[PDB]
Amino acid sequence: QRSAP
Amino acid sequence: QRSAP
Amino acid sequence: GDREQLLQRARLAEQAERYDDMASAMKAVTELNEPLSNEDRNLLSVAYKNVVGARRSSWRVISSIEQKTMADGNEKKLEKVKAYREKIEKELETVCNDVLSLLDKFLIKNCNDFQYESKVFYLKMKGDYYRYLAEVASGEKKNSVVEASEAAYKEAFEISKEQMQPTHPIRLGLALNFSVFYYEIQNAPEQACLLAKQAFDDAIAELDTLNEDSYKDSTLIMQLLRDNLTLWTS
Amino acid sequence: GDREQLLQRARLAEQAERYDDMASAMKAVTELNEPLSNEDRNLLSVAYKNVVGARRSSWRVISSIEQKTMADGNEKKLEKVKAYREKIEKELETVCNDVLSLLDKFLIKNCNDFQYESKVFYLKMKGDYYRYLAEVASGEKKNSVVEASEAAYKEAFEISKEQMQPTHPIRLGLALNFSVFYYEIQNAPEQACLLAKQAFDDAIAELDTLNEDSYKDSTLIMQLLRDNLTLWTSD
Repeated sequence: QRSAP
Repeated sequence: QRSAP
Repeated sequence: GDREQLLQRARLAEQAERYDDMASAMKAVTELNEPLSNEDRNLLSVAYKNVVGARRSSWRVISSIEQKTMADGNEKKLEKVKAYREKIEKELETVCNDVLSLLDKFLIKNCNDFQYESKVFYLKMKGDYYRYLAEVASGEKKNSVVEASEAAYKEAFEISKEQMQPTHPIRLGLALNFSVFYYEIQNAPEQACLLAKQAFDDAIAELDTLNEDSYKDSTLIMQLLRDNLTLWTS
Repeated sequence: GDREQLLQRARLAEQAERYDDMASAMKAVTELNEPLSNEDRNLLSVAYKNVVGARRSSWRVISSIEQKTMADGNEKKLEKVKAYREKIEKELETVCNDVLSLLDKFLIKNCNDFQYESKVFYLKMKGDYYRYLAEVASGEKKNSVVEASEAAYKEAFEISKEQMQPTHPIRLGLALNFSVFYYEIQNAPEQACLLAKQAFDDAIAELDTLNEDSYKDSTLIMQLLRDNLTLWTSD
């Protein structure tokens, strides 16, 4: 469930 | 060069 | 002098992993009321990402304990965990307001009509930080921050679609984070998926207009769109 | 209670990775002027280990930049790096003095003569924290902290050799750190190795006195003694 780094 | 954890 | 003195300080704090010092420095740079470069802008964004990231990571862990403790029927202990969860919340909220204030008082206010790339960047960031408040807000306070986030993301996206190539990292990043807003904050997976799949497909379409200089960034973010998609759709 | 409210707080901070809050709470617990159990005492030690570790990690990184910058002949930049490296240094020293002050005002002062285990623990801690100061001190300030460190380690060691089995985790940990004190702070590798080899061989001799309840801690520290030994002796 990653968001933008 | 580790010391005691 | 003063500006380069703060930028220098910010870079040392980044190397030192002292992100609160990095954030005070970029806050002070922004408060000079002059525009940021891409580089300066990324320092601002890195500093606050990491500050607030540590608060959210902590909030999550204590929240998780609080829910297990409520479930267990442990009254005396729950009042202590809740107090601490709420202390961490106050720090988190402060970090987010501070950023959003900078976006309103300086960064977005000073963008020309034609500074499409800055406008997109700062609006995405407004969206992000209202979203971070939405992760922890409840009641009618929640509804306000939810709305503000969507309004910010929607505005940024309109502009990016018109003015940026689908393979541009700031666009893909915006897509990735807006899709997260819909999936997690709005509990609206169908919407989150089309948005993520649209941006992916759209980047796929125009791969031969990518300069080597950003093959790292844009494929990295594309990979994360597809992970979110496979995770969610199952 | 006030005291269980604080220990509760400490444990939450640990889980939340909020080590400055963990340290405030263990400081307050200590400042109650009553003795600490093993568990309490390990909370204190974890708290401050992580705080001061972060400052040391930062200090190393900035110090390293300072040396490259001096070597490059960059005067304007150096004054900036140096200022920050100094700011980090004041923080670090403050954490060390806070700890040392506790050891003196409360922890070591309230040990009975027969509290061999606690005395060894806090005296190794006093050694460790003066050693941290010595990592960053210079001039005559350096000599005083170097001496205080050795005096604390030496005293802990005499007690542990007499009162603790060579396989005991505190004793092995103490040996590991005192050997580091010699190697890095005193630039005395021959001394550092005998001490490390002694403590290792001595634990190897008495392995069938190790209760399973400690095999994890003591073998772990033994492994670390061997690493240091191989790393140092090649050189």
